[PDB]
Amino acid sequence: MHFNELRISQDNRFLIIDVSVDNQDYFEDVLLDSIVIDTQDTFVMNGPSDNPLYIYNVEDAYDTQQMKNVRLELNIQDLKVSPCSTMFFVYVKSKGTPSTDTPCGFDKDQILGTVINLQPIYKQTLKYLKEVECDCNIPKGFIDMILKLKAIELCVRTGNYPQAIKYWNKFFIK
Amino acid sequence: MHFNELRISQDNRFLIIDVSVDNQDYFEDVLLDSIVIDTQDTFVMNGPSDNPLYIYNVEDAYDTQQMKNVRLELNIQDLKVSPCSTMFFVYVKSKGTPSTDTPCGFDKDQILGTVINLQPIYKQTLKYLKEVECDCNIPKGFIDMILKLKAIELCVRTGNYPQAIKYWNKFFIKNNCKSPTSNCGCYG
Amino acid sequence: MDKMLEISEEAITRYFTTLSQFGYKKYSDVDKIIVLFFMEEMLAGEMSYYVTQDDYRNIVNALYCLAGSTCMIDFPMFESYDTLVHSNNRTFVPRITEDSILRSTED
Amino acid sequence: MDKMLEISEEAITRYFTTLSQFGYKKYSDVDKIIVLFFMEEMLAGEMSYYVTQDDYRNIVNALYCLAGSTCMIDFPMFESYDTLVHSNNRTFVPRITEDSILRSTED
Amino acid sequence: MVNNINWVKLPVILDRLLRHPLLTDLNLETAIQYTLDFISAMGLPNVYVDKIETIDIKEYRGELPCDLISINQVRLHKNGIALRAMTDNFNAYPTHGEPSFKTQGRVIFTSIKHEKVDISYKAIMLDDEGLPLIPDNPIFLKTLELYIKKEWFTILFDMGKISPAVLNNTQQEYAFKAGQCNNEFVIPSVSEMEAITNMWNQLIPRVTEFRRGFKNLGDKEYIRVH
Amino acid sequence: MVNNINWVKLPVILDRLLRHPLLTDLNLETAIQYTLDFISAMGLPNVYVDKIETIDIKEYRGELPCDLISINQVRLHKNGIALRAMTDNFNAYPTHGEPSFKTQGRVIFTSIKHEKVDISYKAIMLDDEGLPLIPDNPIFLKTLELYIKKEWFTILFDMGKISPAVLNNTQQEYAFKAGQCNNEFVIPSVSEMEAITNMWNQLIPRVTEFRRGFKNLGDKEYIRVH
Amino acid sequence: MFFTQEDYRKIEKWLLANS
Amino acid sequence: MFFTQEDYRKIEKWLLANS
Amino acid sequence: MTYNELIYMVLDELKLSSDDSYYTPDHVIFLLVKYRSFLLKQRYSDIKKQIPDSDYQSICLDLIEVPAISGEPCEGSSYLRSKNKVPTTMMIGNPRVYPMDFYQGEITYISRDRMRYVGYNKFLRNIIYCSKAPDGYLYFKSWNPQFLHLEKVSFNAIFEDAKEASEMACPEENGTICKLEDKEFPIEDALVPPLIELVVKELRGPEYSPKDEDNNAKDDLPDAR
Amino acid sequence: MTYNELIYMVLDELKLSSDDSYYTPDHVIFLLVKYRSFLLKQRYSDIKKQIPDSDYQSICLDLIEVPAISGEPCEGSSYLRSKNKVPTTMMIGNPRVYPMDFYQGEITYISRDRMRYVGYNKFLRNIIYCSKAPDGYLYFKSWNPQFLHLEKVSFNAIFEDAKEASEMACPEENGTICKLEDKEFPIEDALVPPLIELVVKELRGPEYSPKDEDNNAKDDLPDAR
Repeated sequence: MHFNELRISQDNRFLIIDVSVDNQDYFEDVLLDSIVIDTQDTFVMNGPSDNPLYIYNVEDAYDTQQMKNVRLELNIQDLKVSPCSTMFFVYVKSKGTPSTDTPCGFDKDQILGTVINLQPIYKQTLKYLKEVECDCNIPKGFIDMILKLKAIELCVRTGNYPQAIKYWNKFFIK
Repeated sequence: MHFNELRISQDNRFLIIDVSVDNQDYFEDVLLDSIVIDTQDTFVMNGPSDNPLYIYNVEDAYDTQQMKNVRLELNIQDLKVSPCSTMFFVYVKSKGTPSTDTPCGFDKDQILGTVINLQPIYKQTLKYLKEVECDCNIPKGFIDMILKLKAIELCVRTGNYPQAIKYWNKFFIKNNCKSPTSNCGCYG
Repeated sequence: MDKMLEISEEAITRYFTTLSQFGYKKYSDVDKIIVLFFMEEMLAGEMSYYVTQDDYRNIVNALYCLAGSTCMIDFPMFESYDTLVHSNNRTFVPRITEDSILRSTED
Repeated sequence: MDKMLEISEEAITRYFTTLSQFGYKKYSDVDKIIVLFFMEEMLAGEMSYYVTQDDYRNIVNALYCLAGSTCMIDFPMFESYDTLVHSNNRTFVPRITEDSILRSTED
Repeated sequence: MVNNINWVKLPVILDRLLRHPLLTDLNLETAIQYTLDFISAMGLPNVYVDKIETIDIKEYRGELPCDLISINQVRLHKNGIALRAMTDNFNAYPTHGEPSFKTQGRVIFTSIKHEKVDISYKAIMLDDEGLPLIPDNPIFLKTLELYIKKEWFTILFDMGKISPAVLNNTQQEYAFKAGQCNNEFVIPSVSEMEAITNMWNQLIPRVTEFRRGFKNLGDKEYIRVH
Repeated sequence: MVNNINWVKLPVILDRLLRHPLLTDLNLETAIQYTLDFISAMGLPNVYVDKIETIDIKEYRGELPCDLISINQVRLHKNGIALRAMTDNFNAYPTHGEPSFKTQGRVIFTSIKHEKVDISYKAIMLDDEGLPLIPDNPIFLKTLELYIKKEWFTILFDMGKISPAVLNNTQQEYAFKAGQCNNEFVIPSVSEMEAITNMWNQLIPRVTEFRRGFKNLGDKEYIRVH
Repeated sequence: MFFTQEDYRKIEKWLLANS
Repeated sequence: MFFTQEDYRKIEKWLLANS
Repeated sequence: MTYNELIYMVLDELKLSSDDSYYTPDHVIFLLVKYRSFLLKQRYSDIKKQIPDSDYQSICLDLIEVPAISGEPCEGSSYLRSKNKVPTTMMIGNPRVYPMDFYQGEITYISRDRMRYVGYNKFLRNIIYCSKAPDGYLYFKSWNPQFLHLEKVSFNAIFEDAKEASEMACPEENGTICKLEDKEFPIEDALVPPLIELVVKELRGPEYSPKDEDNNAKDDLPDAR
Repeated sequence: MTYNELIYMVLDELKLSSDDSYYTPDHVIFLLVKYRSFLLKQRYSDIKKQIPDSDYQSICLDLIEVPAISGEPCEGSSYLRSKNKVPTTMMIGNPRVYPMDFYQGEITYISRDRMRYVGYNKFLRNIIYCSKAPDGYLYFKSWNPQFLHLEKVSFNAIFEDAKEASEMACPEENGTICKLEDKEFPIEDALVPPLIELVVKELRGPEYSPKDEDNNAKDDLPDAR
C-alpha cells in the first residue's frame, strides 16, 4: 500500500491525500481502512496517538474496488491548525489479510507520510538569493538552512521523527 | 517505456523492478522484450554486457496488457551478490514498432535505470548528522556524505555511468549490511 | 519495544570492545550507557504500567539526546518510505476534448 | 532547464577531482557548490510550480554571482550569433539614376 | 581582562611543545601536572569558574562541595548578610555577635548552629574527560609552553644533557612571558574600569559592599542638584 | 594609527622568511601558529575587526558569538544604556539596580532576566580559506618575520645548531622592531589627536562617556559667550 | 496506538485461548 | 512493541463492552 | 637493511666464507647486537639529541591480569602484565606503549621506582602506567578498573637487545618472518660503518690467532701450535 | 652521476675487475649507500647549513584509507597510509610531501610523537599531516574529512637509504628506469671524493687478506692460507 500524491495545496488551503493499494495480485483481499492525521504536537512512535487531529473511516464515504482507492481534501482551517507552521503525519491502515504467497516483509498494514508547507522555504530561498545578488557573497544562514533541511530529510527517511521535530521546532518555526 | 518502481527492499532481500510501457497510444504496439541485470563489474558503455547477471525474456509467458507491464521480485541470494555493496543496472528491451508521427527520441527501444541501497549510506550519514546542531563549526562530515551521494545521483542522471562506477567504487563499495535471515521473520 | 534491547546490547558491546582495545572510556559516556540501559529495564519491567502517552513522548524525546552523543549509541534506523516532498504519479486523461462549465475534466 | 544539471555535474566532478589530487577545497567554495545543487534540486522538482518570471529573473541573476566565482562553477556558453555592433550587408541598387522628389530611390 | 577566555582542550599545548625535538617525550600525563602547577603558581582568578552552591549547617559545621578551590564569599541564605573570617579561638566550645566562618578541608566552620548558607566559590573548568580545560589565549599558551619547557630543561640540565646557556635563555624567556601573562589576565577592561571609576570617585564614600555580595562596588554615586 | 590596515595573505610572511636559507623548513602551519602568537602578544586593537551583534538573554545568561575575542561594550537594545562589569558574587542566586555583565566562555552572565543586548566586540579578519589575515604594514611584516625567526633560532640554539651570537642579534633586532611596531600602531593619528584634544580640554568636564557608546568622547566642548 | 478491530479479535481469541 | 496506560484502558473497556 | 646484510658484510670483511671457520655467524650476531647498544649509548647519553626512527622497534605484548602477590584479599589491587618477559629498554630514546595505534591512546611508560606512587593526583586517576618489574615482565597499574580489560598493546622503544625485541616483533601484513636473518636490523645508517669497523676490529686479531690443535692431552698454545 | 659511475669508480680504484673476485659490486653498493648516510649526518648534523638539491630524492606514494586499530565504531577516526613501506628520512634537510606539484599544496610532514596531539587549534583543522609510523608506513591524519579522498602524493627528503628511495622513485617522462645502476645517486659532487676515499679504505685491506682456501675440514686462516 502506497501514496499517489501527498501534498499541501498551492493555495495553502487544502491538504491533499490520495492513497492507493498496490496493484500486485495478492492484495486483492486487502482494502483501505482509515486515515489518521497527527501533527508535531500529538505524534507518538507506536502508531497514531490518542486524541488525534482528524480520524477518517472509509466505509462512511462509499455505499469493493472503489474502497481500494481514496482521495481526501481537508480544509486546513477547519482542522484549526496553521498551514505554514504545521508538520502533518498521515497514517493509513488496511483491514485485510494478504494471500499466503506474499514475499516476506511486504505484508505491512500501516504506512506513514510526512507533510510540510514548501512556500515558506521557497520565500526564504528567494530572500537569500536576493541577498546573494548584492555583492555576490553567500550568506551563512542560507547554507545553514540548506543543511538543516537536509538533516530533516535524513531524519524522515530514516524514521527518526523525534529529532526531526526537534530540528523543525528549533529552526523552521522559532 | 518508463519505470514505475525500481528499488531494493529495505530488508536487503529483494531487488524490485516494475516496468510499464507508456499509456499513450503512440506506443500501443511496442511490447517488452527482456530484462537484463548488470552490476558495476559487468557493465559496458553500450548495451548490456555479454556476461550479464540475470536474463528474463518476457515472451516466455502469457502473450497483451500483461505483456506491456512486467514486475519482478528477484531474490538477491540467488544472484550470488551483496545487496548493499552492489550497484545494479537494469536494461529493458522492447519488441515492436512505434507508430509514425511520434516525436523522435520518444521512440527509444531501450531504457536503463540504476539501483543502489541507500540505507547503509543513511547509516553513514547519521554519524555526522548532529554536526548540524553544533554552530561555530562547519558540518564537514555531513557535507561530505551529501556530496558523495549527489555525485552518484548527478552522474546517473546525466548518463555518465563510468564515472558513476568510479565514484561508487571509491566511496560505497565497502558498505556493510545485515544479511537477511533465511528463516522468514513472521509478522503481520 | 524490542529495539531498546538492540541499542543497549550494541552500546555495552561497544563499551567493552573499547575497554579491550584501549583501557579507558570517558565516564561522561558511561553515564549515558547507564541511563540507556536503566531506561530499557525501566520500560521492559513492572514499571511500564505507570506511563501515559505524554510520558512516552517525553521519554523518547529525552532518549534522542543520547542518539549521536557518543559512538556507543547510534541513531536508530526504522523502515520508512516517506520524505518531506513526495512524488506525483497521477495521470491525466480527459474525455474527448471536453470541459466543465469552468474547468477541465477526466475519466 | 537541462543545463543546471550539467553545470552541477561538472562542479561536483571538479570538486572530487580536486579532493583526489589534493585533500582540501575551500569551504567558502563548498558553500557555493551547496547553493548550486540546492537550486538545481529545487528547480527540477515539485517546488518549481511556485516560480514566476520575476522569481526566475532573480534566481538567474543570483546564480550568475556563482559563475566565475570558483574554478568548479564556470560561465555557461550558449548558442548565440549576435553582437553589440551588427553588420550591414544591404546592397544598393539605383534605378534609372532616378532621384525622388527629395530622397534618392532604389528598387 | 580585555580578552575573553575561550576554552580549549589540554593537548593544544602538546601541539606546540612537541615542535621542539628535545620535548618529544612529554605526555598528557606530564602536561596535566605541569599545567596544574602553572595554573596555581599564576593564581589568575579569570581562569576559574564562578559557581554558587547552598549548603546547610548542622552545628557550626557544614559539608563543602567537591570541586571547591577558593571561596569568594559566604552569606546567610535568608538574610543575605555576608560572613567574615572567624578570628575566634573558641567558636563551638561553651563555657560553664556578627556571624563568621572558617574553611579548611571539606568542612566549613560557621558561627551559626542551624542555618543554610550560600557560598560563591571558584572551581576549574573541566572537559568531557575529567581533565582541566585551559584558555586558548596565545599569551597563556606560550607561557605554559615555556613553563613546561623550562621544567624539562631543568631536569635535563641536572642530568647534564643541556648547556647552561640554553637553560638560562629558557628561564629568561619564561620570566618575561610570565610577567606578560600576569599583566594580560589582570589589567582591567573598559567595562571593568567603569566599575573601578565608580568605586574610586565617591563624594560620600561607600564602605559596606562586603555586606552585600560586592553588588554595589561599581555603581555610580549620583549627587542630587540643589 | 596614522596608516591604514590594508589586508594581505599569510604566505606573504613566508615569502619574506624563506629568503633566509636557515628558515626554508618553515610551513604555513608554523606561520599560522606564530602569527596568532604574535598578534596576541602585541595585542594591537587596530588588527582586529570591530563587529556589533545583538543577542537575547534567557535568564541572566546569553549565547555569545562564535568569533568573539574581546568585548568593547555591552548595552541594552531598547534603552541603549551601557552595561558595566559585574562586581557581584551572588548575581542570579536568590534568597528566601544598575545593570552589569560578565563573560567567561561562550556565555555572557548579565544581571537581567529577559532582554536583548547589543555587544560590540572584536574578531580576526579571516581569509576565504578561513585563515587569519595579516596587515601589509612592512613594520608589522618585519616584526612578525623577526618573531618567527627568533622562535626558530631559539629552537636551533637549544639543539646547539646556532651560535649564541646569532640568537642574541636576532633577539636584539626583534626587541627593537617590537618597540617600533608598538609605537607605530598605538600613536594617535591627526584625527584621533583631534578627538583626544576635544577630550582633554574641557571647561565643564564630561565624566559620563560610558553611558553612551563613548560617542561624544571626542565631541568638542563649546562654551556660550556672554 | 490506534487499535484496529481485528487486533481486538486477536486479543479475545488469545484470552479465550485459556478458556 | 510497547503499551501505555491508555492502551490498556482501551483494551479492557472494549473487552467489558462485549461481555 | 636486514640482519643478513650486516652479518655477511662483517663476514666478507673478515673473509669467513668456509664452513670450516672457527668464528661462525652466531659470533657475528652476538657482537653486532652488543656493539649496537654500545654505540647508541655512546652517542645518545652524553647530551640529549634527536634519535632517528631506525633505532626503534615495536614489540606486541599480550596482557594477563595477575594478583599483586597472591590470591589473598588484602594483598592489594591486581595488575595486568605481559604474558612473556619483555626486553629491557635503553634510556636514550622515546619509549612508548600504544594500544596498537601509535597516534592514539595514553599509556605511560615510567620507571620502576616511580610506578610505586602514581595516580594519587585526582586528575591522573585514569592514566595507565607501565614499567618492567625485576621479574622481567611489563606490569601495568592504574586506579581506573577499566584498565583490566586491556588485552593487547604494542611497545615502541630503543630496546637494549635487538635480537630479543626482534624475536618479539609484531606480525606484518604478509605474515611473520620466521628467520631473524630476514628481519630488519635496528640502527641508523650513519652508525653502521662504525659498527662494522668495531666488530671487524674485534674479530680480526682472534681470526689469525693460533689454536690448541694437537690432540695430545696437552696445552699447545704456549708453543703457538 | 649514476650508481654505475660511482660503483665502477670504486671497483676500478680497487681493480676488482676479474669476475672471480671475492668483493662483488653489491658490496660496493652497500658500502656506498651506508657511507652516504654517514657522510651526510657527519656534515649536516653538527650545525644547520644549506643542503643542496643533489642530496634530496623523491618517491611516489599511493594512499589507501585504513582503520586506526581495526574496523570498530569506537576505535577512532580512520587514517590514510601509503600502500607500501616508506624509507626513513634523515633529520637534516627539508622533508616535504606535496600533491605532485612541488610549488603547491601544504601536506605537513611531522614527527610521529607530535602527530598524536595535532589539529586541536581551530585554524589548523584543514592541514594534512604525515609521520612514518612504527609499522613502517607513512600515515596521514587531519580533521578536515576531505583528506581521505586524496589518492596519490610525492615525498621529497634526504632518505636514509638511497637504494630504497631509488626503488620507489617517481616515474620519469621517458618511463621507469629498470636498473638501479642507471639511476642518479643522491649525493652532492662535493661529497663524492670523500665517499670514494672512505669506501676504498674500507675495502683496501680486505682486498689483500688471506682466505681459507684449502678444502680440508680445517680453519686455515691462522696459517695465512
